[PDB]
Amino acid sequence: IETVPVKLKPGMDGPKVKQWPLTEEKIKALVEICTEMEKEGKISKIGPENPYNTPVFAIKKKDSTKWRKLVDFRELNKRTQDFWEVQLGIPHPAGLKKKKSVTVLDVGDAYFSVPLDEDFRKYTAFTIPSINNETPGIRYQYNVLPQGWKGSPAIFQSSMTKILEPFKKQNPDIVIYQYMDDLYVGSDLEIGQHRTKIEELRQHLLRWGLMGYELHPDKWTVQPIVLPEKDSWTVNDIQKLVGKLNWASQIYPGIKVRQLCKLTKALTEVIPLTEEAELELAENREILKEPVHGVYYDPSKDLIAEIQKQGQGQWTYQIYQEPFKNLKTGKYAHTNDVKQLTEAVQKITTESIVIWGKTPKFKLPIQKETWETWWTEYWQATWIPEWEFVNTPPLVKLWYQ
Amino acid sequence: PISPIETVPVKLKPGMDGPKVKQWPLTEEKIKALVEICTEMEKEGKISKIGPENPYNTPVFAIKWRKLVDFRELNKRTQDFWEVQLGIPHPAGLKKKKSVTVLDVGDAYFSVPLDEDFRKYTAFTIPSINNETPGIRYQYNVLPQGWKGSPAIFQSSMTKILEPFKKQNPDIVIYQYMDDLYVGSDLEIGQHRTKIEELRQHLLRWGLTTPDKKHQKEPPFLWMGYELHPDKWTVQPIVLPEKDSWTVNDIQKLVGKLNWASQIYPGIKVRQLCKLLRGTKALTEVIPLTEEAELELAENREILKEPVHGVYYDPSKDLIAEIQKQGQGQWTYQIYQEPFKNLKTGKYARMRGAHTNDVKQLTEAVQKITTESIVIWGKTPKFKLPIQKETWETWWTEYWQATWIPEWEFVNTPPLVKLWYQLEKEPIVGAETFYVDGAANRETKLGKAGYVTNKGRQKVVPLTNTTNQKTELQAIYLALQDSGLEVNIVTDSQYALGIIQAQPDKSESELVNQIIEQLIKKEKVYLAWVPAHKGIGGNEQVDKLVSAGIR
Ligand SMILES: O=C1c2ccccc2C(=O)N1CCOC(=S)Nc1ccc(Cl)cc1
Repeated sequence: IETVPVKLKPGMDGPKVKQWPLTEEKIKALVEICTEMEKEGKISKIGPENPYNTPVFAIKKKDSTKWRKLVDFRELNKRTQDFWEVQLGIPHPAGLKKKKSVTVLDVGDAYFSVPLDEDFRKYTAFTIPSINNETPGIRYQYNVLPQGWKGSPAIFQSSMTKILEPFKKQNPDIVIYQYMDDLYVGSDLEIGQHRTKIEELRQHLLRWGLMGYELHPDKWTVQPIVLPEKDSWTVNDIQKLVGKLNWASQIYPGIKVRQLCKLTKALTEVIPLTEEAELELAENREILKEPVHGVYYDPSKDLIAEIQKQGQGQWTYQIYQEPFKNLKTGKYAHTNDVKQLTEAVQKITTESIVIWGKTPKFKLPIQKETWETWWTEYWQATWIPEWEFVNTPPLVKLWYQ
Repeated sequence: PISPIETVPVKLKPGMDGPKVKQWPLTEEKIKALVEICTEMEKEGKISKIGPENPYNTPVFAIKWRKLVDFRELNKRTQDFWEVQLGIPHPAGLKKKKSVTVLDVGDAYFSVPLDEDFRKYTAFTIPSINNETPGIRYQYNVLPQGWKGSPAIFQSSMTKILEPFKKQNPDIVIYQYMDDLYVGSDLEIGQHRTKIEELRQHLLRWGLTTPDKKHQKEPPFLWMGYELHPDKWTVQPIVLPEKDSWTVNDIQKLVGKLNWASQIYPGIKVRQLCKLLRGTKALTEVIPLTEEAELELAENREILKEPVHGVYYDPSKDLIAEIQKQGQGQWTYQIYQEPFKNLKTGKYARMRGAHTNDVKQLTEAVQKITTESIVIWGKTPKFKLPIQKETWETWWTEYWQATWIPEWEFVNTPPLVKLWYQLEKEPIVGAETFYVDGAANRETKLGKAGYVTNKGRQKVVPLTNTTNQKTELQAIYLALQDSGLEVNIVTDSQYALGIIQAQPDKSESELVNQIIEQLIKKEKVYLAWVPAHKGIGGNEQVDKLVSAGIR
């Protein structure tokens, strides 16, 4: 009943983003989903007096047969921040990431309960397109907290807390974190025990409206830049070897590339290892597997993530706020480059969320057009991260093998 | 008439009030013309007389006699509506129909009500002989002619009106475009005329009049440059004039027309006609057509010699998209469902890369078509491409960029696509090793490019006007010239490495083109990178003598 007076940022204006062209089947899917939704009064038709728009996509449940409507509130979110972040921000517990097992529950189906501030519904306008633009296209707006909008959880906390309260008291060691449509609940319990506690939780939620994701963040480890062990180096081998050693130099204070250096010359020519040699990498090896010195998460400076294509279903990635001072770096491995990259992103984003409570902005090594064409075809998550397209500097790809 | 449809709530922008621009006296007859027109509309309900209350007024005037009301201020002050300009169906996406007929709505805008609470803002004044006499006050009761919101509220009004009929007649297709309605169906001449009368009547029930069978209108149709038959479509008829002298403007329009034709005409090219343009010049300047251009216009005229038509989309069949390499950087494609009954043609020469090769260009073209196929047909096409599925995997897999082509398959139509050279993955044995290096004085803009070898050799050719970068491609180039069929090269320039490591087969760069040409002559080339300003026996060495003086 009580509606929370949502108020856009001072000056800023509603979103006006074009609807991306959708395939026939997703349209059919959406027209069905939406006819149902308005039937149940969650959304309403809207006239041309509403100039706003947000893109909408169709995704398939959890690689199943059932379609799920997905709204792209990226833009609306950027213009509502102050509200969802500084206003009713949700605190991020550092404890989460240390737990043995974290389950991810989709609890977005609960927002449809709470009504949206009538005065704010207009900015949640969205369009269902049609093939070849033969029919004008169906325009709706939300009458209730929409799923992909950071405003919802912010507004739903009072309820969520109420809901989770009893369970939290009976399980004060269990950590629960909320981030856009999803609950992250983690414990140090043994698998079976944990899983029971999730079900026991599921029944609590059920009383307010309906083994999700098995996650083990404590077992997440750094992908140390690795130096070859070889056995008999050549000019080339050592050359490339100092190459990346130099790169690492720019990160990991203490890396020493000299000794190797002093060691005109043919490319194929093999060369003996120097007493001063082993000394080097040996120590360079020591560091590298250790965490960066001096680098720290700055809660006010958002995270940027890069991914390089190492070919062969292999993908390296780093996460950082200032180029080269990275908080984390890992790996990931019918499958296609775009299929895998879409998974790599979701994987990277989920971890990011667990750790810092926010998504990174991705530097995707692909063609915008190509990504925008296909990304939705393999996407499953309920959120969308900020991305951006770029070109993997040849040498980079190599220094992260 | 005036439709009984419910009105759309309108509003001015947050921090603004109605318009209040004063009326600038008109001439005797213009006054007379207005008074006539306004009385006529007034009887019809289109406008109304208002008391001196309405503090609002927007200028009005007449032109030879019709009435023009300038709405700039009301506009600027009104609001924003859902864009009406979104997307124009392409004819090639249309399903074939049996009977097609087009109805236009008379006085469309004036046929549709305007929000009551907003009518006061449209108030305008009919001036007396000069001024010095109040003046006839009028406000609008329906969508005024040049006011934003008319195009939008009308389209909305028309849709909601068309709704019920559509519901009661799902098999019938109706497309609204401005004052027009296009109506198709799979019925025979008699029985479709019945259904159209059932429509006109329905439409009149809502205040919209349409022309009767008598003065209707039959296919073909001329829409947005197309010619639309119920069974086939083509671009509007077009004649390439025969001329001795061609102005820039002449060739401008020509290039435009050609591009539009290539929507259905296969083989159209405009590269040689576009070159003729390159470079600042007045549109009246005559440009002599180069020899290629003269011929280009020839064939172009040839493929346009005979009318050509595209077929319509059959939903129950796959789309076959076919692509051909025509010239350099030029790509053409066709899309059909039955071997060679095209739905639409197309070309593609867009390549934003400074440096690029065929396999990327081909993939880019495929991407364009893919997306073009999505909006038009809502499904993705099967591709036939002039590239071996092997010569694609090789690339796909080694390249650092993420790709993905829809279901495709080889089609052998020369010229085929391939990598024109491969860089070695490992060093070469008994191959001269060239440590190349570049230099350049920022001031003076002069520099020197050279190399040193494990075989003792050394060079240092000096260059004139070049950037620090060019003294790097120039050197790696050098190394290529004086080297054997089989050589490895070491640079400190991730720039050159980057450009060269992605196997460019063409470039908008004089130098890069030569390097490519050279790369193709060799048999094994291995390129490597070292960090500059370390103690690398070679890089340092070539640095010493390349940076000696002028650096
Ligand atoms: O989308 C349109 C457009 C666009 C431009 C012109 C006419 C029509 C039209 O009738 N519609 C509705 C669908 O028409 C269809 S499916 N098939 C047609 C329509 C019209 C004609 Cl002349 C031939 C085939």
